[PDB]
Amino acid sequence: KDKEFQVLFVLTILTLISGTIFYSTVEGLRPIDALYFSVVTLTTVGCDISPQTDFGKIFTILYIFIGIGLVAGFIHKLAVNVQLPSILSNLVPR
Amino acid sequence: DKEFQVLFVLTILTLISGTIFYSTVEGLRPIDALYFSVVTLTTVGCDISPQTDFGKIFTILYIFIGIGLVAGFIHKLAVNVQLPSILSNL
Amino acid sequence: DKEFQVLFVLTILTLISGTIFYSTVEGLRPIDALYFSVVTLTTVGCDISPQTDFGKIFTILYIFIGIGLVAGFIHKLAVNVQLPSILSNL
Amino acid sequence: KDKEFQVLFVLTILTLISGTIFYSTVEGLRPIDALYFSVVTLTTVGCDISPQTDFGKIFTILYIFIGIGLVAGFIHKLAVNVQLPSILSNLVPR
Ligand SMILES: [K+]
Ligand SMILES: [K+]
Ligand SMILES: [Rb+]
Ligand SMILES: [Rb+]
Ligand SMILES: [Rb+]
Ligand SMILES: [Rb+]
Repeated sequence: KDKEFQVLFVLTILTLISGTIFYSTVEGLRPIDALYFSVVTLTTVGCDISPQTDFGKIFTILYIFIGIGLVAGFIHKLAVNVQLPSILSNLVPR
Repeated sequence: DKEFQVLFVLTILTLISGTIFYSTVEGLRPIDALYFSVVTLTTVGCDISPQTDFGKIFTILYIFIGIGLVAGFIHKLAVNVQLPSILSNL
Repeated sequence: DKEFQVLFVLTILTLISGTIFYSTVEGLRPIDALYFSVVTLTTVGCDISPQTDFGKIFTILYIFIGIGLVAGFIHKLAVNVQLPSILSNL
Repeated sequence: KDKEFQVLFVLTILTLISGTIFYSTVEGLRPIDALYFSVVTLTTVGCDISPQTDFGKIFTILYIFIGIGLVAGFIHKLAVNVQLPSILSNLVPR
C-alpha cells in the first residue's frame, strides 16, 4: 500500500466534494453539474460554462492552482499503482 | 515495439468505447462522438457537454479511466514521429 | 525554499502582466482578465477568446512564455500543499 | 546547441504552419484565427470554436495526437534549454 497514493486519493475526493458544494451553492448548479465542472476543471479539460459570479471566478482560480496539482498527482499514482499493474497482469498468457 | 502497439490498441478501444457511448446515449453523430471523446481525453476540451446525467457520470469516469492512457500514447507517438528527424539531422 | 518562492513570484508577475493586457487591450474587467490569464496558462481554457488581432498574437506568445512556468509552479505548490498530509499519515 | 531542441522547434513551426493553412482553407478562418486555433489546440488550452466540417473534425483529431506530443516536447526543451538558464542568469547578483 502506498501512503502517498492514499493521501492523494483522499485529498482528491475532498477537493471534488468541496468543488461540488461550492459550485452548487454559489453558482447555482445541480450537484451533478457542479461535480462535472469540478472534474473537467481540475483535469484541465474545461467546460462550455464559466463562473458567472466574481466569487466563483476567484474560487475557481485558487481551486485550479491547488486542484490541478493534486488531481494530476492522483492520476499519475493511479496509472502506476493500479492501471499499469492491471494492464501488465492482463497481458500475461495464461 | 510492443509497448507502443499496446498503447495504440488500448487508445483505439477507449476511443471506440467513447464513440459508441456518446453516439447512442448523447445522440451525437459518430464523428462528433469520436471528436468529443478525443478532445476530452486529451484535455483540449469541447464547446459542448453531456446533457444527460448518465452522460455526465460516464465522462467523469471516462476521464479518469483514459486520461493517463492517452497521455502515455501521445508521448510514445511523439518519440516515434520525431525520431526519424532527429536521426536524419544528426 | 527559494525555489518555490521564485516560481510564485514569476507566476504572480506573469498573471499580473496578463491581467493588465487583457483588461486594457481586450476591455475585460480586471477579474475577468485575470481569470482568462489563469485558465489560459493552466490550459483549462475559457468560453471566450481575444477579439482583437493584437490580443490573439499576445495570447500565443503569452502561452509559450508562461505555460511551462505555471506547470512548474503547480507542481511545487502541489508538493508543499500535500506534504503535511503525507507526513501526518505516516 | 541541442539538435533535439532544433528538430522539435522546426517540427513545431511546420506543424503550426500546416494547421494555419488547413483551418484557413477548410474551416474558412482568417489566417490569424487559424494560427490561434492551432496553438490553443496543440497546447490543450482549447477554443470557443470547434471545427464545423467533418474533414476539420478528422484532421483536428490527427493533428491533436501528433501535434500535442511535439509541442509539449518543444515547450519542455524551451523551458530547460532557454527559459531556465535565462532565469538563473538573471537571478545572479552582479
Ligand atoms: K476548453
Ligand atoms: K472550451
Ligand atoms: Rb444548486
Ligand atoms: Rb480564409
Ligand atoms: Rb488542457
Ligand atoms: Rb482545455
